Amino acid sequence: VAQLTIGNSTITTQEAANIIVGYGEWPSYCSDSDATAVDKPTRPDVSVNRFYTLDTKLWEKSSKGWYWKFPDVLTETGVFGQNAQFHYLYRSGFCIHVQCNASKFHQGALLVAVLPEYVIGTVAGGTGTEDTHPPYKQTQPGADGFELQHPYVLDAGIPISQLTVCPHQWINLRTNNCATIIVPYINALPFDSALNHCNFGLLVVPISPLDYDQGATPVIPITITLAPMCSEFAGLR
Amino acid sequence: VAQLTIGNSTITTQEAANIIVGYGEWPSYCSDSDATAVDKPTRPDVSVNRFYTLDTKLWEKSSKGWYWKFPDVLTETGVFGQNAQFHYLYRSGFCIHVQCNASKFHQGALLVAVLPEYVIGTVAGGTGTEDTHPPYKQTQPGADGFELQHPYVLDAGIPISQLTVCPHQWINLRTNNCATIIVPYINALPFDSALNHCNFGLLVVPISPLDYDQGATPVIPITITLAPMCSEFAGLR
Amino acid sequence: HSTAETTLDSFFSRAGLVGEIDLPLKGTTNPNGYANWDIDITGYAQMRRKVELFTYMRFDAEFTFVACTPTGEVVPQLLQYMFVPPGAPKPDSRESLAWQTATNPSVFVKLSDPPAQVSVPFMSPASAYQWFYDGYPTKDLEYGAMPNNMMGTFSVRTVGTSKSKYPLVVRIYMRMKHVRAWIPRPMRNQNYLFKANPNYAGNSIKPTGASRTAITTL
Amino acid sequence: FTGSFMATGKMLIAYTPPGGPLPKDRATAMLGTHVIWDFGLQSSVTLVIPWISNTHYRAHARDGVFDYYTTGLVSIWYQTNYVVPIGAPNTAYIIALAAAQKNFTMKLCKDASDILQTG
Repeated sequence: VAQLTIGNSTITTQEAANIIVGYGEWPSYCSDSDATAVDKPTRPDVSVNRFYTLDTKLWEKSSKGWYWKFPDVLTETGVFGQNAQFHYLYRSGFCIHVQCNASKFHQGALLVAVLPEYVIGTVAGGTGTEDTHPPYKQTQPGADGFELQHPYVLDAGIPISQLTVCPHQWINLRTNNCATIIVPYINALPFDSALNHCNFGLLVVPISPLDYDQGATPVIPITITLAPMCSEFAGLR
Repeated sequence: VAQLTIGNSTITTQEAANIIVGYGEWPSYCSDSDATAVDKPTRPDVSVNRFYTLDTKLWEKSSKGWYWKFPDVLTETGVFGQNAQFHYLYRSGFCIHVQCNASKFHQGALLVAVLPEYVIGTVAGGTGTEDTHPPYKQTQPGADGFELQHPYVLDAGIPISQLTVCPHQWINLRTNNCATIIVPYINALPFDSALNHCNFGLLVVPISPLDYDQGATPVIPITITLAPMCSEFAGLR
Repeated sequence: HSTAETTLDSFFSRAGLVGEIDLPLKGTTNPNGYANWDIDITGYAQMRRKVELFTYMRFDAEFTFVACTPTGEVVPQLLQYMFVPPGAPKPDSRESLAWQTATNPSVFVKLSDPPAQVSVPFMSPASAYQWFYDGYPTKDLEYGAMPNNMMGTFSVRTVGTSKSKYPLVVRIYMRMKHVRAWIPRPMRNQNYLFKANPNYAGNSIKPTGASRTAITTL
Repeated sequence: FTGSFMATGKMLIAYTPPGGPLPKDRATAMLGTHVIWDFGLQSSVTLVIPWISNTHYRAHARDGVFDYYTTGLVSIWYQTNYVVPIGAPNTAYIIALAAAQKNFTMKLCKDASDILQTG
């Protein structure tokens, strides 16, 4: 154990489990000879790159899974939700940290992964003959996230039994509680609208159902603390 | 923790508790200038010397104790039960390993020891006037072992309160689960019938009764994995 | 400061009486003025439990012979003590040619002559006389029978063609010399029922030792 | 093993090479390639499947398919029972993940699919 601090944000965590650096690349910056060398893209250091600790979702036996969209989860929150809106372009990285606080008497397993361009396909009316486009609350669920309804196909017609092909890490309750991931900016472009485009999405599904005998706390507070890495903006409004 | 492998047999055990080398001697081989230098005694290496994991006996409050005869426990089993029968002479050693799988909420104590020439004396009719010779199922109980009926006299008219005078090791549930012993070939002869003579016998008795509150699993799976050491045979049939 | 008394050889020496032969005149007991005593070291009561502390032993044994009449009287009678090593044939009659076989050592001594005394060696073909055997010799009546522990037979008899004129009693003592032992085991706490097996009395199973009222009252 | 952390026991995961018939019981499986897994010591255990080859040609129905026949077999037995103290669920689940070693290879592209682009 030992506590780390980035500004006014002080979280208490374990020494250093095994972190997952998505695709082996580190969220670096974008050099001078890029497409906008005129409007120098200011790189937020001060408070912009600090610890955001979201409304802890509660695990249950019946939980299906949860997902947040990026950078959507923060374009609402704090002084980064200040730059994400009143700025024209954006490129960022993310130190995501997911923790569970449960006793050695609860059991379960959470798969935690990041998926680029996570396009939510709805059910489509049922029989398949309705071309319904997911609402805006499902496409960009804010920092409250959203519950998958069809975890097996990840609400996008794809087997989750294969999601491990993305950066992921496991949260087996009998072995670990904390799970950490480092995401590098990923897109077909060097910069992009931080409001109209969610580069990726954080997925955390219960693969082995939460269980416990009667008496043990029925819910497991999953705390998601995350912070921007070598994030960049350009063109104030 | 760390797992060890001898051929196709892979058991998962603890780093290295304190092993007991019976009488300080290591099951070595028998040199060239012995009684049969003509019929070179072939020393089984390949699969013959590997891990045999026997039908796990279940501990109960009421358990009296258990005992197996050697080499009888294996003359039935595998490719060593192949050589033990279709071979005229035998000399072997044994890495015996006994484990318990119980929670920190069960309590008990097992004394695990090896006794050469363990001759089972039955009850003798009751009053003492019947010269009954123990059956063949009591004299050589196979790999299923056998339950002492009179643990106090070890079913042989001898106090068990003194058995510690043989190679032994303790299995106190609050301190350890695994107990290991190394046995060197012991007999008044360099070789001997592997069917008509059980050089020794493995004894594992519950000295402090198994206990637990209601709810905890009522049985403790005692797993006995054992393997031959510098074993030798001579005279095929 | 010395600890020599607790050595095996010390613990075991001493001639102990292991056998007594009666050669009465008038009797149901050894009517032919001769007797055969396969050598048993359990004859000395105490002995059985002592040796059974170990599994394997080895030793030589010096035998001494004390003979007289029942009143413990001495007489002018000659005697032939004969030793029929294991394998050799015991005399079936007071005139069996076994008495004359040279390969059956015999020592002749007059009753008056002090006790005859001879050393017998480690007979056994095995590397050690072993007290316990967990098997059968190639439910069976042959369990625990370690055969190769035969020390021999001692044939005793008055010398001469005719019956001896007196009632005789031979006593056989035995000192165990050069004793080596291996594999120690739990002291017999249950009463002995037979010479061959550890069979105990399953009814009369007694606590190893004295008991008391509470584990708090001494 | 994703059960309570308070659970212990042992499993015997055995591989019966292609051709070999499923072992009758836990004992006979214990004589062939196997692994005693004490989910009491390690939460994870990995088994290697030495080799599998889908190359024997079969012209059955009328449709010639290149099928295994190398159906190796992985059996899993309760070496001991599931021991758990009071207060812990009497059922745990196990997840099994799979991948192919680096000595893996593929040959002859054969586009095939039940899911194609709809009208």
